[PDB]
This record gives sequence, structure tokens and C-alpha cells, in this order.
Amino acid sequence: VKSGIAVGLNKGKKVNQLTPAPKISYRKGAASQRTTFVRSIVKEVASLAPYERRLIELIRNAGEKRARKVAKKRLGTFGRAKAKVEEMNEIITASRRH
Amino acid sequence: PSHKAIRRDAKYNWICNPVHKHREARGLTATGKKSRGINKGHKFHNTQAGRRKTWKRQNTLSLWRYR
Amino acid sequence: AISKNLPILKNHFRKHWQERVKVHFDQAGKKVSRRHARASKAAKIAPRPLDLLRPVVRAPTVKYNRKVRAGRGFTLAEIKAAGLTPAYARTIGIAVDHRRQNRNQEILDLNIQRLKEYQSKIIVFPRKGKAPEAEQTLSAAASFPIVQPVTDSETRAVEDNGESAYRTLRLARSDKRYKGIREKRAKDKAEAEAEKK
Amino acid sequence: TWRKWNVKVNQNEKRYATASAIAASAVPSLVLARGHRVEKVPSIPLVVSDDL
RNA sequence: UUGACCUCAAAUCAGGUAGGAAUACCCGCUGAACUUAAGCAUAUCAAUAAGCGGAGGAAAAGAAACCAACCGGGAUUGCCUUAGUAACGGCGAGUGAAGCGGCAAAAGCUCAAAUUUGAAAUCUGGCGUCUUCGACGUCCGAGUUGUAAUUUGAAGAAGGCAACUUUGUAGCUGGUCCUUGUCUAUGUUCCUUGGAACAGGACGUCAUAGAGGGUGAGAAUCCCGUGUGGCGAGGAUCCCAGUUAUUUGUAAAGUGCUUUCGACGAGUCGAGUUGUUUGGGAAUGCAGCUCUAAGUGGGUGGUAAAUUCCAUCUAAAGC
Repeated sequence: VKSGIAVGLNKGKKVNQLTPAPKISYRKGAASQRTTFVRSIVKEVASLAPYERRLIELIRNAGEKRARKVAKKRLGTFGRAKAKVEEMNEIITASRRH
Repeated sequence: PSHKAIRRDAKYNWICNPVHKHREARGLTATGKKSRGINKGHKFHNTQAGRRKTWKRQNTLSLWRYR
Repeated sequence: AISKNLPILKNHFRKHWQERVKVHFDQAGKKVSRRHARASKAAKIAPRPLDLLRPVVRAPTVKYNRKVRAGRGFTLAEIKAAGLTPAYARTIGIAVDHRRQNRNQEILDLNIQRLKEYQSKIIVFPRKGKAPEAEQTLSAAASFPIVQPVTDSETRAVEDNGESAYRTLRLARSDKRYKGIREKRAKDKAEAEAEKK
Repeated sequence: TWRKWNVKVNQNEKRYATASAIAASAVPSLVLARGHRVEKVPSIPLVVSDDL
């Protein structure tokens, strides 16, 4: 909803608005029921990478923060280190425990 | 292209035409169009339609009959 | 090199410019080629118009939002609203654009009227036998022009209420500058430190 | 080739000169001075019927 | 002992295909200096000349991992504007785009990733027969480590309920478009000058033909033509029109409602660093090297980061 003036927060002209119905191409990045099943099988076959085998050793010793700094150098950016280190904790809670 | 299975079948017929002689050399392959830098965007201005083509356009004096 | 009291010019002629000169002598002759091409195409096609029927569209930016202009294609929502399929519409002389969207009820109606006006006025010949020909109209833009929407009432009441239009702009502009820090000042004092209390 | 051949002229300036030339069609002094054997002709601003 | 399969060979085996030429324009690689800065080293000339590879009558580009911040536009290409502007630069000399706006022209689409699985449905060659740029039948081979039908994000599929509107393949004549051949007006009358009238003077004729050329000197009317319109011949043929065979059909397409799903491209994206290039400035694109992902994910939003939102498209295959 616009405010009815050229300068402001909303800005500007008021119209009968809604709606565009959603396209098919907006979904794109959404999951499964093949893909999660196939990715589950392609994990037991076979193992983790060498840099990932340091991550779980680093979590047992020096927890977080150091785990991010090692992952940030090996992977691209800080935002990708968030995803990897959060995922590696879910491996320990799932596989090693219970 | 000379083999008759490729000539008759309509899905793979286009490659037999004379315009597709040495695509690899001129850079009409997947890797070729990446190396030339042909993509839609503000990042790709100096090369997009053609690097030398664009230079040849904008380094030229266009004169009409009535100036 | 310089010196009287003249303006400092900028002439970019230090490359081999004379090798890459163009003179448009062909202007007059090239016009006849296009008039010949437009005429010869109409002879081949025969009873149909040369142009596809285009929709009405509003322009972008602050500079041009106050004017309407002929777009590219009719969208999929508007073609459905009239009562026809998108695949069928392409062979009747109606342009379709799969990527344009609708977020306005005013433009939505206008183009539905434009399609209903088009479908009524055109005739269609069957595939089989008889074909009662009715000359050719060349330009679709001539028969279906673009008119500017009128948002006007020439004589009108004078309703004042001591608000001041100038004072409204100064207050509204000040809110945009300061809502960032005013949210954060409210997130301290009243929240965080006093939600602890 | 790229020397200036054609010359642009103002639209009103052409119509000024073309209008004055149509004024020059009448008036017998300017016609005889600019050639033309027009001794026989009864008057000028010469109009003919539409059978022509 | 015999026969398969997988990789690799040989033959003047059966049948095909590649080179050179020309290069005005077009697609890439490679790459100078004279010069300008009143010197000269970054810069400039120039992402230019010479050198090398590859095409066609055009080439390239092209159906958004786009432009925007509006009440939003909507593949590519070119012209007029934007602009000598925003930026770049011993911030010196000098260099220098793009969005919107008005026009010319407008056309859209295909694979991979799903099981035909109640019938590899598909295709090359051999031999035979026909109406021979092909069609029909038959015999080996290719191929299940995947050839047909079916679907491409604008969607779409599998079920249930429901009304149905559509259809197709040859040759014959005529027009149309090219290459052409032929036909279609009027003074050579009299006198002077001259080697010669095509000159000068007198009297006519034709004109939808007084363009141009030829003939012993400036010829509409002496000759070829020119103008106006006829009449043939020989190709191209699907572009149209009008016909005649056929004979496609119980198969192919479209649409209203409702439930469950909805597969989307990796030594890539992205990060660091070196060299090169751009107007692109804590780095515009390209390339080498080291590191190396993801599933509401990834890209972009022209100042480096961390934190939280929003708007926009769907890359790493192709016409």
C-alpha cells in the first residue's frame, strides 16, 4: 500500500493492487522425494572428505568458532561455513549418538 | 554429418548444414561462448553482441545528407 | 595550442577516423526499398493486416509514469479473461507475452476491452471451401489506436482544511530519515533494558 | 565523399519564397522582363476552363 | 576340445568424406612502433597495422541466472537521442559507456533428468521390385552401459468427475515470379550555299513517340530505337486460385472441475592470488594455479565487511 505522495516511506500513487499469481519457476530450489532418497543412498556410499574429517575432530576439541574459521578458509565464504558447520553437528547427533 | 542416419533424422539434422563448419575454431561451442564473454547483463557491455563489432560501431562518424 | 578567450573543446579525433567514415547517400533510395518491401509483403499475405494487434501498457520510472504506450504482448491472464487459449491466439493476429505480469485492475480491464473489440470486428475464414474476401486493411494500429486515460474533472469543489501541503512533505521526509535510529532507540530504553525490569 | 552536398532550409522560409513567386505570376512588368512573348495575351492572372 | 564377450589391429575389403583458391564485409587468437605528452618511464597511438586459424550471402546475436525501484517494463539486431555526460587518467595530455524515451522490423522453440516393460514399438547397410532427390517387402547388423512415442518450467504428469469442437496425402490446368524472342506512327517535296545537307528559306505530317545513338556538317518526320500496348517459347514450381484421385478414424488434438506429486545441467557456482583488459572506482570481463559447495537453494541489486528484511530472474546443454 502506497501513501499517496511523491516523498515518504511507502511512495507513492494509490491503485487497485492485487494480485499476480505465482509462477512455476519460483519453486526451483525445493526438495524431494526422489532427491532426498537418492542423496540418502549416496552418503553411506561412500565416506566424507579429508577437510570434513578435521571438522568433527575440531568440534570434539575446540567446539565452535575455530570450526567456522577452518571451514571459511577451505570453503568460499562465511555464509557457506554457517551451512557446513551446522550440518556437521547434525551428523554427530544422528550417527554417533543413539 | 555425411552418414545417412544423421541426415534423415530431424532431431540431429541441423548439424549437417554448411554454416556449422568448425564451430570449435570460431568459438560457437559451450566453452567458446564463455571465453568470448557473451551473456546478458550490465557486467557484459564491452563484449556481448561482438567485442570488435561494438568497437567498430562506436568508433565511427555517422553523417547524413542534412547535417 | 590554446590561447585567446575561447571555450575548452573536446574533439575525439586522434585515431584513424577517416578509414571508418559513413555517409548516408542511400537515405532516399533505401526509403523506396522499404516501401517496395511493405507493398510486396501485403501482396503475398493478401487479406490479412501486416501488423499484429498489440496491448496498452504503462511506462517505467518517475519521468515517464504519467503516460501510456503500446506494449509487446497480452499476458496469459488477460487472454483467459476474454475467453480463448494462448496457442490459438497466435494464429489470429494477437501478440502473446508469457513473462509480463498484472498488478493493476485499470490496465487489466482496458486490454480485455481491446480483445473483445478485436474479436468482434475481425472475421475468420474456414479451412475447407468458401472464402468471401473483403479487401485488406493494412495497419492494425490505425483501426485500434492508443488513447490516454482521462483522470479529469474540469470544474470542481475547493475543499480546504488548514493542513498545508508544504508542511506535509517536510514531516513525511523526516520520518524516512529517522525511522532507523528511532526504532533502535525504542529497542533500547523501553525494550531490552526495561524488559529486564 | 563526405563534403557537404545538400543544404537544410527552414520550412517557413520556403513557404515565404514560394508565396512571393505566386505573386510574381501576375503583374505584367516582371513577366516581360524575364523573357516570355506575352504581347498578345488579354490581361494576365490567366485562368482557363476545366475542359482543358 | 568347441563357441561367445571386451579392448586393439590388418586389407588396392563395400561406400563415403577432408585438404587448395578468393578474402570487400563477417567469428576468433596473436600483437607492435613511429606519433602525442613541446623532454621521458605509466598513459597515448590501439584492445589498431603486419602474422595465424575458420564461414556465408550475409555472418554473428537471440527467447532473460535481464533492465528497474515506476502506477513497473519484457528475446536479439540497427538508426535518432542519452553524451562529449556518469566514471577513468604523472586527475596532466587525453579517454569515455549503459538504462528509460521515439522509430525500422518483429516469430518463436528443443533436449537431459520418469518404466513401452502386457511385448525395441526405433535405425544403417545388403538382395529384390516399383511411379526413383523416394516408396514397399525381405536378410544380416547397430543397440537394453538405452534407439522410438511421451514432457521442458510460460509449465507439466498420474488418477477421478464432465461436456465435446476440430481434422488428413498425391498431378493436372490456370494465374504469379524469372530467363527470353517477335510485332505495333509520320517528308527524304521545291529553292540558295557546298566535295557532301544532317545548314538557311518556303510548304506539310505524326505525337501516351521532340530520350539517346547512327549516317560525307546542329535529323522527331532517312535508319536503329523511344512511347503505347499485343502475341509466342522455355524453366521455377506450392505462393495463391480452381479441380480430380484418393482415404485417412475409431486416432490425433484442444478445453471446465478436483486430489496427490512436480525429476531442472559440478573441478561447475563461489573464494583467494598472479598476468591482461574495461568508463567500472577495496578490483568490468577473460585466462592460469590452489582451495572447493548447496536445496527455499543459487545469482544479481555499480563502496570492503558482519546482522536482518525486501524486489527480481533460474546459470553450469542446444536450434
